[PDB]
Amino acid sequence: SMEQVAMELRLTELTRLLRSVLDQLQDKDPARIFAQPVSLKEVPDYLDHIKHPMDFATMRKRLEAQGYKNLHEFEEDFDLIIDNCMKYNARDTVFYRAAVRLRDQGGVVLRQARREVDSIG
Repeated sequence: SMEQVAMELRLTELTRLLRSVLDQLQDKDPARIFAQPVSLKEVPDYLDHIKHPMDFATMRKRLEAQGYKNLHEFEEDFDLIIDNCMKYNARDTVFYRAAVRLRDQGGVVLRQARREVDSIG
């Protein structure tokens, strides 16, 4: 149907906007602490601690399959990146500190992405 196509076009446009949002957020992590999944070879107990691991590569795989239906879904995954890190790592670590900086900086980007996703429908 033409309606299904129109909905597909909206999903595609959302996907384009989310790809740019994701690039911008990832630039706020120049150390690449959040680039890839935590390795179970190197942190074999990780899943005892953290129930829903997340990282930028995994978000990127989801995005390219047009797997985010709305910005809320995408922000959920971003918040998991930050929130997992701040639970697993202590306050006095380079990891926790990188999460705080990503959160603070990413908040700016997301504040305007919310306006763009609303505004452009």
